[PDB]
Amino acid sequence: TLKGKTALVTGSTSGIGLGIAQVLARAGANIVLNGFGDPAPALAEIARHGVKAVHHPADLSDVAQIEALFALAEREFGGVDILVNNAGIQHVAPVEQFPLESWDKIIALNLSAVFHGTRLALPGMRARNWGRIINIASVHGLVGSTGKAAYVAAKHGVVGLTKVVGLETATSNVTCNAICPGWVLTPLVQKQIDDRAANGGDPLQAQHDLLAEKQPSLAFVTPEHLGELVLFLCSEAGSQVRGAAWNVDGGWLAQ
Amino acid sequence: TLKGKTALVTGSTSGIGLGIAQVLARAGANIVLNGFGDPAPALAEIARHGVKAVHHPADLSDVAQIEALFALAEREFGGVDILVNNAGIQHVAPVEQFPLESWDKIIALNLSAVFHGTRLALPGMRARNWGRIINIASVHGLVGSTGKAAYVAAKHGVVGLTKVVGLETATSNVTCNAICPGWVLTPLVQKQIDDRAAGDPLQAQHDLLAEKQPSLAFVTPEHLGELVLFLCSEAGSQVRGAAWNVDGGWLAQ
Amino acid sequence: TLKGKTALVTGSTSGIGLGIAQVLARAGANIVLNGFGDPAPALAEIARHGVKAVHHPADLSDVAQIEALFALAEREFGGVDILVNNAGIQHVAPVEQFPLESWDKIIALNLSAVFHGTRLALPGMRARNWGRIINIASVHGLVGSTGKAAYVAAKHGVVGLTKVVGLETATSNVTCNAICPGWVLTPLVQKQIDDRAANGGDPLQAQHDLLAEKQPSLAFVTPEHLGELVLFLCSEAGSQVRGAAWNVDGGWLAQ
Amino acid sequence: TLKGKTALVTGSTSGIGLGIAQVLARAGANIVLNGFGDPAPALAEIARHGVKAVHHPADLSDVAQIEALFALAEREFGGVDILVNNAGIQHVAPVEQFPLESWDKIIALNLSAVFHGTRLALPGMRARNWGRIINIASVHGLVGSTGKAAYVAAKHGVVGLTKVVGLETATSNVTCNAICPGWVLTPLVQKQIDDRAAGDPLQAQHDLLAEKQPSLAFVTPEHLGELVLFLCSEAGSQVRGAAWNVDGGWLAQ
Ligand SMILES: NC(=O)c1ccc[n+]([C@@H]2O[C@H](COP(=O)([O-])OP(=O)(O)OC[C@H]3O[C@@H](n4cnc5c(N)ncnc54)[C@H](O)[C@@H]3O)[C@@H](O)[C@H]2O)c1
Ligand SMILES: NC(=O)c1ccc[n+]([C@@H]2O[C@H](COP(=O)([O-])OP(=O)(O)OC[C@H]3O[C@@H](n4cnc5c(N)ncnc54)[C@H](O)[C@@H]3O)[C@@H](O)[C@H]2O)c1
Repeated sequence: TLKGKTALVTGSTSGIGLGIAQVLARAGANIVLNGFGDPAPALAEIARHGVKAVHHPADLSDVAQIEALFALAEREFGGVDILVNNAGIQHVAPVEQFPLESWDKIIALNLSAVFHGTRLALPGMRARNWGRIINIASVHGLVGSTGKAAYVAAKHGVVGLTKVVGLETATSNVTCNAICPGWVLTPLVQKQIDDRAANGGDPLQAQHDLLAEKQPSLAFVTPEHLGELVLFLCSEAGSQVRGAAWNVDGGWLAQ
Repeated sequence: TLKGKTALVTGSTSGIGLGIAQVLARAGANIVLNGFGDPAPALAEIARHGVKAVHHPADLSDVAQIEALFALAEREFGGVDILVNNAGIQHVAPVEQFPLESWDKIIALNLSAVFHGTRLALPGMRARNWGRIINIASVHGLVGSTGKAAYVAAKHGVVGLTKVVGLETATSNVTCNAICPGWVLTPLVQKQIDDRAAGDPLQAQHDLLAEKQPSLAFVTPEHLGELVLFLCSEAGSQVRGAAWNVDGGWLAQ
Repeated sequence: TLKGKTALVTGSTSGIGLGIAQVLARAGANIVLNGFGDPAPALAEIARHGVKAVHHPADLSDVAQIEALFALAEREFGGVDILVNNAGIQHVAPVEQFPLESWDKIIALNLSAVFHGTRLALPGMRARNWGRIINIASVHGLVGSTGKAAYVAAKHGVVGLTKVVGLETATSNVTCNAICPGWVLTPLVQKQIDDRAANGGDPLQAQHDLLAEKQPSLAFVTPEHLGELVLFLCSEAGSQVRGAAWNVDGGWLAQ
Repeated sequence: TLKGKTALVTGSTSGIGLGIAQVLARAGANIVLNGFGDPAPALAEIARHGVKAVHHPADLSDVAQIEALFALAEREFGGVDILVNNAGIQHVAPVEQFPLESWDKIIALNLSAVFHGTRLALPGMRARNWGRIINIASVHGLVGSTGKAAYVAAKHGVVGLTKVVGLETATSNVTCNAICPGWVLTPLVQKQIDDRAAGDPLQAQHDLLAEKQPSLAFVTPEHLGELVLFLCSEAGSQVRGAAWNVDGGWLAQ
C-alpha cells in the first residue's frame, strides 16, 4: 500500500499517534516517531512490522526542537512523504480563570506546531510531487464545550489552517486534510476507566458515563480506526480530498 | 471483504452509482442495480467481479415502485446490508423561472426517495445487527450555486436527514452517512458543459471546473466507491451522521 | 422605519408569525396576514398599530392557495416588499416508522411553500429594486435531533434554498436570508407549560425541563426577539447580508 | 439607548473599529478607544455624539498592556459593559514562505488578544449582571483563502473561542458572539488591492471583490456597527456563541 513511503507522526510514542503509526507501518511505510519516554519499545512495536523507524524526542512547543525533528527525518529518510500532525494537550477551566501559561501551551502544541510541521514538510512534498498532510484535530475544531477555551480555539485554528493548505496545494498532488475525532480510547481515558474498576466499578459503565453527554453511540473511536482513515487519505482515492475536516465522532456533531 | 453482504445502489446504470457498484462488487458484495437504460452493460460490469447482480427498474419517483425494489432485494438476496442512495437529477434555472414540475421531481427523487429507501432498509439492518446507509449528497448539500434552487434544497435535506438517521442508529451497528462530491465527469455534468459551450467544449469543461473546484481536476466514480468501501469497514463503525466532502477544495474556500 | 413598505408573513394569525407581524407593523409596514382562525382579532392586533392589514386563509401545502394568497397581496397592496416565510408543522417518530403523509406534509409546508412564496414575490422585488425575503428556518436547518427526520430535512432544505436565492439576488438590492431559532415560546409550548401548571407543577420548572437537553441558556427565544431581527434584516444595515442563516438559539449550535 | 453603558472597542482608531465605535457612541455609550496613530481624530469623531471618550494606546501584543487598558476602563468609567474585540492585522504569503514572526504576531493579536480581552472583561460583566462580548472575526473564521495561513487560523480560533464563551455565559445576562464580515474597504484591504495593482487600481479593487463577494459591493463599517448595536439589544439576549456573517454572499457559495 505505502511501500516506499515515509510517514512522520507527532506524539506517536503512545495512544492515537502510535495507533496511526502502527497502521501505516503495516501498510509498508517507514516511520519517524516522536514523543516522550524510552522510545525502544515504540520503535520495536514499529520495526516488528518489517519497516524502518527512527525517533526524535522533540517538544513541539519549542520551534528549534521541531526543526531538529524534521532535520532528523531529512537525514535518515530523505524527507517525509506523509505528515501526521497529532497533538499534545488539554486543560479545563472557565475562560476568565483560564491560566495564561496553559492558553499559550495549548496554542503552541495544538495549533502552531501544525504550522511548523507543515512549513517544514511541504517543500519536499512539492518537489517530489506527492504528499499527504493529515492534521488530527477534534470535534472541538467544529464546536465548543464549556471549560475548553484554548483547546477549542487551537483545534478550530487547525481546521482553518487545513483549509488554507488544502487550497494552496490544490493544483498539485499534495493534499492536506483534518480528521476530527470525538472521544477516543487513549491511555489517559483508559486510565480513568481502570481507576474506576480498581475502586470496584464496572469498566463499561464508566465508559457509558464518560460518553453519555456528548457521544450518542456510547462507543469509543479507536486509534486503529483513525489509522485506517489516515491510510485511506493516503490512497489514490484520497487524491481529490483537499482541505476537508472529516469527523469520526459517534454522532457528536450530528446533533 | 464485502463477501456475504448485499449492496443496493440506486441509479447505478451509469455515472457515480455504476462506479460505486463496481467497487463494491470488486470487494465481493452481491449487487442490486437500479436505474434507466439497458441494464445488460451494468450487469456485465458488476458480474465480471465474480459476484451475482440483478437489476430492478424501479422509478424512484414512485413510492410503490421503491417498495417493490426492496421486496425483490429481500426475495433475491435476503435483504439489503449496504444501501447507497445515489439516483439523482439536475435542472438549472433561476428560482423565479424554475419549472414547478422540476421542483417537485427533484425534491421527490433527490430527497424523498432517500427517505423512502432508508425507511425500507433500516428495519432489516437493525434486525440483522449490521448495516450501512450511504447517501450521495453533494457539495450542494453544504453550499449553494445560482440556478440550482431545487437541487441545493434537496441535497441540504439529504445532509440533514443523514444526521437524524445517524443519531437514531447510534446505539446500533448500523451507520448512516453522506458523501459530498464536487464535480465528477458524468452525463449530468456533461449537459452543463454543453449548455455552457452553446465555443470550445473543452474550454467550457475547464471553465466549469475552475469556477468551483480549485484542484482543476474532476473527482472519479471509482474514488467515491473506494470511500463507500471505507465507510463499510470496521473503521467506519463510529462515523455516524457525517457529511464527508470529496471535492478538490470546493468547500475549503 | 418601514413606513411605505408591505410585509407578507405566513402563519401569522398566532405565535411566531404574529409576533413578527406586530414588530413590522409598529415599524410602519402594512401587513398581509395568513393563517387559520377568525382573523378579526389578528387584523385588529395589527390595525391598532396605525397600519393597514388584510388576511388570507391559504393552506400553504396547496399551491393554488398560495397563489391566491399572493394574488390578494398584489390586489390590495401592489405586491410584497418584505416576505417572511414562516411555517407549519412538526411530527416526531423514528425514521423507519415516520408516516408517509406526515413526511409529505412537513416537506410541503416547511420547504416547498418557501420556494412558492419566493418565486411569487421575487419578480416584483426585482422590478422595484428593493426587497427582503426572510425564511424562518430552525436550529434543525443546521443540525439533527432524533425523531425529526422530515422537519430536519425540510429545514436544512430551506437553509440551502436561502443560499441559492441569496446568490441569485446578490447583484441586486434584494436579499434573502434565514433565521434559525432554537426553542421559542409559542402558544403550543406555552400550552405544554400551562398544562403542567394546571396539574400543579411550577411553570419555570416545566420550562427548564423542556429546554435542558438542547438549549444551554434555559431561556426562550421570543416572537418579539425574532421580529426585531427581521426588522434589522430589513434595515439598510442588512443590505449586504445575503444567503445567511443566522441562529438565535440560547447556545444550541455552539455545542 | 446605550445610555449608561461603557463600550471598549479595540483597534478603533481606524476602519471597522472606528465605524463600530461611532455607532455605539451615537447610541449613547461612553467609549474607550484603542489603537495606533493620532487618537485626536477618533476622539473627535466619538465625542461629536455628545458622549465621553478616552483613548488608551495599549499594544494588544502585550498582555501587560491589555491589563493596563482594562484597569483604565475601570478607573475612568467603572468597567466595560460592551467589549468589541476588533484589532487585527493581515499578512499574505504561501504557508511555506510565511514569516515566522508574522505567524506569531497574527496569532497573538488576532486570536490571543481576543482571549485576553474576554478574560479581563467577563468578571465585571458577570458581577454587574449584564454584558456583551462581540468578536470581529471574518468570513475567514469559516472558510480559507490562499496565502492567509495565520489569519485564517486565528479567525477560526476566534469563532471557536466565541462558542466556548457563549456556552459558559449561557445562564447569565452576558452574551458572546462573533460577526464575520466579508470585504470592507479599509487600509487592510487597500494594501491587498495595491499589491494586486502593482495596472488600474480600480480594476484591482473590483477584481478583488468579485473573486469572493457575489454582491460586487463592499460591506461598510457603519453596517457592522448597526449589527453590534442589535446584538447589544434585548433581542440579542439569546443570541449566544454565534458567528453571524455579513458578507455579500461570500459564504453562501
Ligand atoms: N456528477 C457530479 O458532478 C455530481 C456531484 C455531486 C453529487 N452528484 C450526485 O451523484 C448522483 C449520481 O449522479 P451522476 O452524476 O452519476 O448522474 P447520472 O445522470 O450519470 O446518473 C444518474 C443515475 O440515476 C438514474 N435515475 C435517474 N432518475 C431516476 C429515477 N427516477 N429512478 C431510478 N433511477 C433514476 C439514471 O438512470 C442513472 O443511473 C446524483 O444524486 C447527483 O446529484 C453528482
Ligand atoms: N477590512 C476587511 O475586509 C475585513 C473583513 C473581515 C474582518 N476584518 C477584521 O476587522 C478588524 C479590523 O480590521 P480593519 O479592516 O478595520 O483594519 P485597519 O487596519 O483599518 O484597522 C486596524 C485597527 O487595529 C489597530 N491595531 C493594529 N495592531 C494593533 C495592536 N497590536 N494593538 C492595538 N491596536 C492595533 C490599528 O491601529 C487600527 O486601529 C480586524 O480584526 C480584521 O481582521 C476585516
